[PDB]
Amino acid sequence: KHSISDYTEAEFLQLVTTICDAEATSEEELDKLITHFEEMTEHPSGSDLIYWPKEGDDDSPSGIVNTVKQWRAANGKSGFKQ
Repeated sequence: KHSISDYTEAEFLQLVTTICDAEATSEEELDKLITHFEEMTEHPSGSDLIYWPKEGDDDSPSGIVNTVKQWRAANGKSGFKQ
């Protein structure tokens, strides 16, 4: 559970799908999925990507996983397992 490279896309999407469902996490659980998410993604927007998106950014789970997938490949950092 160490870097995004230990995620499959399908897996990391489930992570992002849980994050974006209030109802699905207690707050102490959320705190830690959100910290995780930032750490995996090493995106400089951290949780902004999820809660404070630029207008016309696709802020659905798959859309957050997309912009992540893309930023990372664009920056020659590693991608998912598979």
